[PDB]
Amino acid sequence: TPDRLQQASLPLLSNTNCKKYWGTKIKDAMICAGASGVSSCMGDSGGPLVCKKNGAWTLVGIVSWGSSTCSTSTPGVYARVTALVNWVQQTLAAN
Amino acid sequence: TPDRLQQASLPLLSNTNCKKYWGTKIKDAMICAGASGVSSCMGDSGGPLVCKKNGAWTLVGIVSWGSSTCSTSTPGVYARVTALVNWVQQTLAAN
Amino acid sequence: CGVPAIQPVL
Amino acid sequence: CGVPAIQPVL
Amino acid sequence: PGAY
Amino acid sequence: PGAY
Amino acid sequence: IVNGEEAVPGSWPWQVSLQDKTGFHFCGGSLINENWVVTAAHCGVTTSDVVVAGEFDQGSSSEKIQKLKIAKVFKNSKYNSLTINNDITLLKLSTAASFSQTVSAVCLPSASDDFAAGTTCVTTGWGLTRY
Amino acid sequence: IVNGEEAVPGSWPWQVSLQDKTGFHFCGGSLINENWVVTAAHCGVTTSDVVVAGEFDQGSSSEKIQKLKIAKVFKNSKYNSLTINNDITLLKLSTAASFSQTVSAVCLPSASDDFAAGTTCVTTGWGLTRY
Repeated sequence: TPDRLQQASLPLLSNTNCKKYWGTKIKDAMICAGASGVSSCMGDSGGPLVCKKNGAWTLVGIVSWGSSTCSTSTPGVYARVTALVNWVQQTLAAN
Repeated sequence: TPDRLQQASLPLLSNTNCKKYWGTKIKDAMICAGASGVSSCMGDSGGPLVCKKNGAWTLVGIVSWGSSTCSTSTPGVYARVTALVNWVQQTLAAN
Repeated sequence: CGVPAIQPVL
Repeated sequence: CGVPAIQPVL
Repeated sequence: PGAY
Repeated sequence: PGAY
Repeated sequence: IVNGEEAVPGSWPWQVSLQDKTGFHFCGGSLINENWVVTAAHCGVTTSDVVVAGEFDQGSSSEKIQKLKIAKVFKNSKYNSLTINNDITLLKLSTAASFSQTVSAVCLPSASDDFAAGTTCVTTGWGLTRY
Repeated sequence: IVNGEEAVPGSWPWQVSLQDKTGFHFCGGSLINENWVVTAAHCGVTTSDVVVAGEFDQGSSSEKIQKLKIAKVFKNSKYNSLTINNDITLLKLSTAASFSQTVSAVCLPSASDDFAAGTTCVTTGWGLTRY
């Protein structure tokens, strides 16, 4: 929908606290963020959730799913990249 | 989840009446059914919704989406095949 | 098409 | 990686 | 809602 | 919820 | 399906199961002919998945199922991922389904078909029986 | 993104857009190198879609974007379509992205990385700004 690229700052939540919103839907390979007055939305899926580590932006989450209405008071759910990185390296390595 | 193939009878609803449940989410290329004490569920997506026409089972809907909890009092949403059949024939024809 | 060899039972 | 030529502004 |  |  | 019932085995001969390489059954589909399967776009089928035909019981080691490879995926391209609208994909099989008592096609409607509200139809599948 | 803000153009050089043949932008992705893009499994990418790199404004006719074809789709195969769990796919490009000021890679973490709750991160995209 917007033409120009948007961005937003938002904090990371724990799975445990994430579970207060989403219950059992929150799995290990997921990471929640947001619930801060901002929200990822339809169309953002697949995009990055980056964090600065030792001065370089690092891929921490992949936009996955969240509230149907993009509620800014509910956390968005991203794929947890640390949990999936071994898979990425194996695929790169073999391909 | 079940090992053996399941089946269920359910009625067709109008888009208009469907919209009472789902609002603006209901588009032309969708058809609702159910809200009858049965429900399609996660894992059923992609499968058939068939109706008997002149003695032959006809593909009327493709399991698409619905309630997150598979509520048997809310209609499931299927892709409306009549709306998409021209596309099927063109692809078959060209491929 | 649409006429199964084994009949569905409803 | 992770060091853009043009700096993000937050 | 949810996808099925 | 919903996919994004 | 929630609150459905077991089907008479092989009575819905066009129903197929979509399975990934790990063998997990993720989506259903319908044979429309020996060479093509219709399924949902949002199932996200790739040509590394397999179409299972003639199957009733997913437990089974003794059923004579057909495991068919997919040659090409055809996602409708009015498919709208934001709305899940136009949610249909065509799967072109690498090898043809072998039609039998338990494997056959469902018919397609005319664009012009009328299916009235109130009409009692049937939906089949291996999806969740309870949430 | 709802309640986000416009980014400084080209400041997130690894962000790409996934577009179908009709030109509709359906998902985002991140370049991890010149030859691979990471995106979500549920985006359902096929090799008939295109990866757009270097773009800021989707309105634009004068931007020097790169339109890259996809050679192969790699959906993770613990991807669970019922739960959307393990929602990652790798896209192997047919032609390499050309790295520049506006096109570059995001780093990947160690499996061992710790990202604490409370940490302020960034998410970018062309998704809905309002529902």
